[PDB]
Amino acid sequence: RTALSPGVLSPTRPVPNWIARPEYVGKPAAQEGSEPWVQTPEVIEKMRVAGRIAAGALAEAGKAVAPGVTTDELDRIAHEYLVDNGAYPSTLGYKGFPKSCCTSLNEVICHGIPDSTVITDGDIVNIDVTAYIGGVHGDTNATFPAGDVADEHRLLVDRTREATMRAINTVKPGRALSVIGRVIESYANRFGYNVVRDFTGHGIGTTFHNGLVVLHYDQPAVETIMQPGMTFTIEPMINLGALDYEIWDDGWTVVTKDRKWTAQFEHTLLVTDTGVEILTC
Ligand SMILES: CO[C@@H](C(=O)NC[C@@H]1CCCN(C(=O)C2CC2)C1)[C@H](O)[C@@H](O)[C@H](O)/C=C/C(C)(C)C
Ligand SMILES: [Mn+2]
Ligand SMILES: [Mn+2]
Repeated sequence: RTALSPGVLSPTRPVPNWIARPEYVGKPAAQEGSEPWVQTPEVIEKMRVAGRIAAGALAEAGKAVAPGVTTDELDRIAHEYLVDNGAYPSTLGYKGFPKSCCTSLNEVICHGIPDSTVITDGDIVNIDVTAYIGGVHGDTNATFPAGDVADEHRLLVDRTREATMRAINTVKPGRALSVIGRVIESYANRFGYNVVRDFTGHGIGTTFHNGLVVLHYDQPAVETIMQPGMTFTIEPMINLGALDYEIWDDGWTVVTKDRKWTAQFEHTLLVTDTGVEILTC
C-alpha cells in the first residue's frame, strides 16, 4: 500500500486502581538494568502467570486483525484483556508511552503506537503486549496477516517465526548466549534478509528490561553462558530491505528508511534445569 504516516491517538485508557502499577509509570525513566539474571523459584511461578496473561492478550488482539480494523482497536482489545485478568499493561506509561501495546504495520520495525490507522488488505501487523502482575512482567509479540498478503511478505513472516523458534530450541544450561543470534542470523541470511541490530531482546523478571541483552545477530564476543532460572526474551526483527531506519516525530515509531517491510516474533523464555520453557504459552 502507500508508506505509513501517523494517525490520531485516542485518549488514555483507564486501568482499575486496584491493579498495581509498575514503579516507572509517569516517571522519566525506569529503575531497571541491574537486577539478577537468575530468578527465584517464587518469581518464576509469578512469571508463568504474567506470561500466560500476556499471551492471551496477544491472541485476543490478533483475532481482530482484519482489513478495516484500526490499530487503536487492537489496543483496546489487548487492554481490556489485560485489565479483566488483573494485569497492568507494562508499556502504558513506560517513558511516557501512551498505549497498552505496540502495533507495528508493514515497514514499522517496532514500537508503533496504536492509533486511527486502518489496516487494509495485504498488510502485516506486529502486536506486542506485556503484562505486569504479581510484581513481574511477561512480554510476547507476533506478526499477523490481514487479508491476501503477497508471497514475499508471507514468507518473511513465516521465516521470522521459524528463526525465533530455532533460536528458542538452543536454550539450555551451559549454552553460550551468542548462539541465539548466530542461529537467527545464519538462517535469515539464507534468504537475503537483514537482522536488526539496534533493538534487542532482554532479560525480564521483576523489571521489564533487567540489563541482560540478547542479540539477534552473530556476535561471538558475548561471553555470557545460560544458567538455570534465567529468564529473557528472544524477539528478532527481520528486514526485507536495508537496516537503515528513521524515528517518527512521536519519538517511538521506528520505520525502515527504504520502506521495505519487516517482521517480528517474541517470547519470554525460562532456562530450565535441562532446556527451555516458553512462559508466553
Ligand atoms: C524491540 O522492542 C524491545 C526493545 O526495545 N528492547 C531493547 C530494550 C528496550 C528498553 C531499554 N533496554 C534495556 O536493555 C535497559 C535495561 C533497561 C533495551 C522491547 O522489549 C519490546 O519487546 C517491548 O514489548 C516494548 C517496550 C517499550 C520500550 C515500547 C515500552
Ligand atoms: Mn515485546
Ligand atoms: Mn521485549
